[PDB]
Amino acid sequence: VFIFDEIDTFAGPVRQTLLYNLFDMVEHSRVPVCIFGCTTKLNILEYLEKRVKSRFSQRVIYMPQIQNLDDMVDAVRNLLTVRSEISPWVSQWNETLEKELSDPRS
Amino acid sequence: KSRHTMSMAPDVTREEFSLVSNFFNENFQKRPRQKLFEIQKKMFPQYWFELTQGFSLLFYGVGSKRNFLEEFAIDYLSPKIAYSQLVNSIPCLILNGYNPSCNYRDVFKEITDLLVPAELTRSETKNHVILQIQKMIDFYKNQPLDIKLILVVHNLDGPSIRKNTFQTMLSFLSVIRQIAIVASTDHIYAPLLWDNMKAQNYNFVFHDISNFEPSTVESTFQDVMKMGAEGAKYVLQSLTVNSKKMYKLLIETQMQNRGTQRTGVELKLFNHLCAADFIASNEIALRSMLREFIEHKMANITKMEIIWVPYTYAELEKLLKTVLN
Amino acid sequence: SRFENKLKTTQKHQIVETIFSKVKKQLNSSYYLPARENEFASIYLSAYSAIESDSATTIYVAGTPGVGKTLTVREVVKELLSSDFLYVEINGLKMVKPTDCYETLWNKVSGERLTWAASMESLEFYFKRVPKTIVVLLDELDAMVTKSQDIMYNFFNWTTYENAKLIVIAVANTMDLPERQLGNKITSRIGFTRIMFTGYTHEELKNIIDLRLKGLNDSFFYVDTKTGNAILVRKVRLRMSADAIEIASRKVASVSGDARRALKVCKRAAEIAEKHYMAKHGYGYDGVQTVHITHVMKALNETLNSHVITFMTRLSFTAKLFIYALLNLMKKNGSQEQELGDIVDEIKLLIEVFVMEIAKTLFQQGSDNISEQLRIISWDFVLNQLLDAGILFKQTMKNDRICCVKLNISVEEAKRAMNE
Amino acid sequence: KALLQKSSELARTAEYEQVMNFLAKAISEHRSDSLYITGPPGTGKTAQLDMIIRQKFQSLESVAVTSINCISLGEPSSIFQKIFDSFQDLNGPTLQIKNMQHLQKFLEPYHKKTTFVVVLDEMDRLLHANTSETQSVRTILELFLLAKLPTVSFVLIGMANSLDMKDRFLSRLNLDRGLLPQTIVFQPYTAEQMYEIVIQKMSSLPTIIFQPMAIKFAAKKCAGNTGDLRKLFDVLRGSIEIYELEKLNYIAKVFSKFVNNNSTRTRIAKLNIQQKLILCTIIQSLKLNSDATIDESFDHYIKAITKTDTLAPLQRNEFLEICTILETCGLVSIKKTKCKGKTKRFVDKIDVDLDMREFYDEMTKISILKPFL
Amino acid sequence: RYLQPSLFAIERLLAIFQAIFPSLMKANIEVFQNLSE
Amino acid sequence: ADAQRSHYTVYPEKRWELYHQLHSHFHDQVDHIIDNIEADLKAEISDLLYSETTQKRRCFNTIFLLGSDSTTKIELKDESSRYNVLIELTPKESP
Ligand SMILES: Nc1ncnc2c1ncn2[C@@H]1O[C@H](COP(=O)(O)OP(=O)(O)OP(O)(O)=S)[C@@H](O)[C@H]1O
Ligand SMILES: Nc1ncnc2c1ncn2[C@@H]1O[C@H](COP(=O)(O)OP(=O)(O)OP(O)(O)=S)[C@@H](O)[C@H]1O
Ligand SMILES: [Mg+2]
Repeated sequence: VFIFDEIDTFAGPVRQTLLYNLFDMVEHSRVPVCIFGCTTKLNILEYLEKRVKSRFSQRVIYMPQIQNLDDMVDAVRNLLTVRSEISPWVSQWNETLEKELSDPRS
Repeated sequence: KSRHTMSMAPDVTREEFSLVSNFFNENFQKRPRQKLFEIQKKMFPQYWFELTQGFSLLFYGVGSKRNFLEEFAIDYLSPKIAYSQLVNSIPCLILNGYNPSCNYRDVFKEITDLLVPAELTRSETKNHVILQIQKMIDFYKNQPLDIKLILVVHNLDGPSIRKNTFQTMLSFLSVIRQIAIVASTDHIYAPLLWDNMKAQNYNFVFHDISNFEPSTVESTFQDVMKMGAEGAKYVLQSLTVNSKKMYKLLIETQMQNRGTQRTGVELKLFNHLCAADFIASNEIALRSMLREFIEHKMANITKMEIIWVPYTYAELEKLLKTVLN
Repeated sequence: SRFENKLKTTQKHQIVETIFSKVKKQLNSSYYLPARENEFASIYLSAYSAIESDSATTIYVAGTPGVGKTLTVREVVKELLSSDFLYVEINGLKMVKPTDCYETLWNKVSGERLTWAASMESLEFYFKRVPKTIVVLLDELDAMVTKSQDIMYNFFNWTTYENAKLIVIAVANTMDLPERQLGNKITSRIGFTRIMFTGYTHEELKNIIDLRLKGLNDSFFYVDTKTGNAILVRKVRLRMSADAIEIASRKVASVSGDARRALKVCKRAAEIAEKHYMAKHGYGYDGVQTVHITHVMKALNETLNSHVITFMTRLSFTAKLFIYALLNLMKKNGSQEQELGDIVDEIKLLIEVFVMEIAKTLFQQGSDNISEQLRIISWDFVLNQLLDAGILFKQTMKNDRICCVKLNISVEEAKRAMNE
Repeated sequence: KALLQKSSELARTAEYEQVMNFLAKAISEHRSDSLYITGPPGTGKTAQLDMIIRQKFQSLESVAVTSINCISLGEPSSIFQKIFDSFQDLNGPTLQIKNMQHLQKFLEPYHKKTTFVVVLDEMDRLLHANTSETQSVRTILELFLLAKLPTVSFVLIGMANSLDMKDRFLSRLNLDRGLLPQTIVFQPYTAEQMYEIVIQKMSSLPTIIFQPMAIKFAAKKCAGNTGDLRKLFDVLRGSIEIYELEKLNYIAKVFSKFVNNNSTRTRIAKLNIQQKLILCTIIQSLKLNSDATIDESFDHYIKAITKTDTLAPLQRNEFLEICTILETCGLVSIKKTKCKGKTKRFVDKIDVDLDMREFYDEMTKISILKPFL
Repeated sequence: RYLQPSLFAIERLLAIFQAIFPSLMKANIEVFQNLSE
Repeated sequence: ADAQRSHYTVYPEKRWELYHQLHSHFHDQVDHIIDNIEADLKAEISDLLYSETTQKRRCFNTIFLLGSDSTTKIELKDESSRYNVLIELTPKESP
């Protein structure tokens, strides 16, 4: 498994060699591989040239965002709530959390 | 702005220029030139006497001094001083300043080998140039006073010697008593080169020599528009025979109307014109042997789709009657 | 060679070979050709003559990537092993420095490691002295041309020696390459063979798919109903609708004519039906099946459709507040490139031209003790967030007022996505 | 039928007669004429001198005259190393091959006093090397100086493509100095000396080696822009396999590859009527002759399609794919050009190989682009 | 007097220098000395 | 002939004696005065470089040699059980 952070900087103008070798390893190698590019430059596909993009399997996946106000409210509830029993305070602590969270005027 | 220009001049080829130039510089003012050369010959004992005092002798004046320095340094002085100290005579190290390829490292690598390698000075070789010459200086303060070397620096305002890290290098050489420094400059702003720091190290004295010499060697590296209309004059002499004809049809209607943009021709009709005389098959076969006129910058294009020749009105009819015909 | 013995491990716990697993095994890009059938001969008959006559020639082929020129010349030499030569894949892009290919050649004649300098001396000493057979592939020639053409002159000057036992095969990106990068002195040595490779056509793009689908199209699998494992309790079949394969062909031949792009869009569309089949029954990982036309409709569109429009409407408020200010200046001035201080000048002005509960929060997160902010809250943050997203672009200056800002996506779609 | 055409693909020239006059002292062991041999490219000129010296060495007295190729040096030392390789000896090499004066010590022979002439192959790599009047012209200057007093002189034979090199010489050197004078050129042989060599290179003659007037036709209608007729027989050797593949026919096959799409196959590239619309959209954006982005084109594409409602406005992502359909046929090229705000940043500027004259014909047949013009 | 200074060339100095000096001077060797000083 | 090559080396009184007894005798008075200021400049740096015991003792001692010709050489004390080194930095070596 390949883990690539900031693969856009490898996608420079001049050489692009290292991308070209791993993407051809998809095509021919008996060793099963998988490549994982992580970046933040959105239109990553135009940054590549022609001969590398044809090696590429073209499948990108966009990462989601918090699209509604209710979503992160649901997230912070799952974030702060403890579910496993450790402390005597826990059952008291869990209902204090949501009571602040359920009230929209809190 | 009707200006007469060097393009509108009766030009002269390569062999025609240099031969008649060689006629003047060896026959114009020959009698008074050696008549000057015999007059200044009596100053030669005076230079010998002052040069024992370690004085950096500097020659200014109009005209080239290159011939005069080489007579004065080689034939006159360098065996005269060897005879007066008492065996090979004193080594002469000239420096051609008009040659731009002079560096500070290479000439000083000659110097420490010209001077005595009495110690392991390669141990101090590690910019150690000012460091290595400083260890040379203080040792030379306590040596017996005699000249062992005379160096000549022609054209001290030259393109490489006038660089400032090289100038200070020569400054520390001149304070040493064992070497005599006989140099010449030609610039009118040559005393801009030195402050009272360097001239303290230099103790320059000055003498006029004006023989109005032509500077044969010193003209070679220099260039003007004598040295393109003349550039593409030679490429057409070695090509295919069809390119002569398609340039002839090019040059006619481009001179039908200086040779500027407005006299030029459109690409479509010129394709049809060079299709009319059974020359151009199509656009690609036209353009490919037109890129060869483009690659050697023999024609221009601006925007009709105007291709025009960048040579003058007078030049194209010269290109007509001589090389095309 | 060595370590492939060490790349093997033992415990392989019975991986589920589902219905669409056996498709992707042959839909792998590895394993006579229909489309470039006669041009295979045009290479080979150009190659067969020089091989059996001990000469030195040059063969120049061009074309867009995805047309088989990586493939076809491998099929040339492959049959030739049956009937005197040393095969090397001198790839251009697989060389780190351009001079490093020189090391390979001197390595691949005797087995010595010498410098790029010392190799080409003995290479030149080889190519004009040996009494009397080398096949070399100079792939992806855009890489080895870049510096000063002194490398490229060598690779064809060796061909000129009549005592040079070498056969070169150049494969480029464009036919134009010895006319817009090289000199004419190389262009004399390149020859005028110039075998052009076009794209593929959509009829042949059907004829390339079924070569992978030879023994598996409309065939039968043996399946247990409990694990989803398929074997070449039911005995099920799986069919491929050829019209959807056709509409895959009529797009890829239209835009690119690329043989990887045709296979991979079928490969992407194959796994869409894989997860929907796993969604309905859940066999995990431990009557008659098909692939609809609706799969390749999505996956071909999945090559096209974006998200920056969906990204922009799912951004923060002050992000959408920022761009709406930025288009306001671009229709005020018509200069498409506005100074950064004027934007901060505008977002102040776009307040006073619920808004107060906004304007309280927009410059301080509540807090009477620490209010009175000049520029807005997290203004460095959203401008950094719009920068690394690629939507915006900001030139570098230590002044944080007169540094110019330029848009990077089309401003109309920025205007259009703002409307939501 | 193969073995007659298997042998097809492989004193002799009428230029060798010139150079023996130019080497008139090379058989009397004296210093010959002054040899600077130039040429337009492809004219056989590399192998031309190689033909002479190989005929010289196979003919010729002690025999040692060496030739080295100036390709991978950029520097004037190891040439004087390679003349030492004909000696098979051992010495202190580095200093002797570096300085002008160091070459002079190297020119005292050992066994029988046969004079030496060097041959400098491909001199134009050092001519068209690093900056002229600093190193390379000085390198040119230093080699051509033959002021040595014995007749054992390092006579140069150097070669070049482009004929600017003589005017590059300094005015001292052009005063009849060294080997510069005899600027022996080689005009490209139309058919009148090169084809006849092909005749004598058909010594082993098959029966049907084709109507030779068509070979004469091949020579006459290739001599517009050419220099190498064996290589232009190597395009006959490809067409001679065409008559083997089918068990100037090929120049006809190769030019239609290049001439088309502007006249006819433009509409082949744009079977989509929207591809006809998007092609005129590019040229309407070319009024502002700027870095023609894919966005500024998309700007003019939307703001016109809202005025005339010929189609719905499509996506930018669709606009990405459709312009690449215009790309692979070879009409418009896309390059990542320069904008220098933050870093070297790459926006895409396009360029079209069509003219408005070849546009206006193919749009008056379709009145749906007529609103757009 | 407040603004940043303009750019010279050579001999414009000696243009102004010959004017403002107390024909009383003509030798310019020491004048060229003090420039690089 | 060779003048375009740079720096090629090659290997080709009743009154005046009364000058000779006067010139060097004068020059013995010159250089002896020259070492006087040379001993003067070397002295006044040396005592002032030492014996300055400040109380904070977390500051370097600086010395401004006004009016100096940028060539003033310095010698140092031996001062055993401690090495004392001299570093010079010319504006040519200040990039
Ligand atoms: N006619 C064909 N028959 C079978 N498989 C093919 C055919 N054409 C292409 N392929 C497959 O598709 C892949 C595409 O690679 P190629 O087209 O050979 O490479 P390419 O055309 O040189 O593109 P590059 O290498 O980036 S320039 C090949 O490796 C094969 O697996
Ligand atoms: N007249 C000829 N006689 C014999 N062989 C010839 C003749 N003309 C061409 N050839 C051969 O065909 C080749 C074509 O010339 P090229 O080598 O391509 O050009 P060139 O020899 O490099 O000269 P250039 O381009 O100016 S360096 C020659 O090298 C010879 O092998
Ligand atoms: Mg290859």
